Amino acid sequence: PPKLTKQMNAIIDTVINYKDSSGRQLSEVFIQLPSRKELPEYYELIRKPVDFKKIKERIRNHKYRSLGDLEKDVMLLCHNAQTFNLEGSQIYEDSIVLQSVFKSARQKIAK
Ligand SMILES: O=c1nc2n(c3cccc(Cl)c13)-c1cc(C3CCNCC3)ccc1C21CCCCC1
Ligand SMILES: [Zn+2]
Repeated sequence: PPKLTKQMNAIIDTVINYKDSSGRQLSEVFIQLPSRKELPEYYELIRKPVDFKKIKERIRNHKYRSLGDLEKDVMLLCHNAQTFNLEGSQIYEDSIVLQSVFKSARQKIAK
């Protein structure tokens, strides 16, 4: 794979694998969106749905021109989680932590 592809895969794999001090993998709920037929209410509220599987697809298929474009999709995923899920819920808080994990992984891997 090209250098940018390896860097993006390392960044997103770091985010997906991140665990809190209890050993819980925070990305678990964000890997795969519920289907439109099972939870249409999600798609009525969230204009541009995205999950980590879709971000991995966009890295795999060379859709992100820059790390800024990848960051935009990660921040969109976290924005969608905060929009749909209750403030203070574990999912909402986890999405805030993952925004920080992404920024840290990006700085470490891309230098
Ligand atoms: O914003 C999200 N809220 C949610 N999800 C998400 C999945 C991927 C990305 C995002 Cl950004 C989300 C999400 C994902 C699931 C999966 C669907 C596939 N089978 C395993 C479970 C179930 C439920 C959800 C919520 C959280 C709980 C309330 C319903 C919606
Ligand atoms: Zn390729």
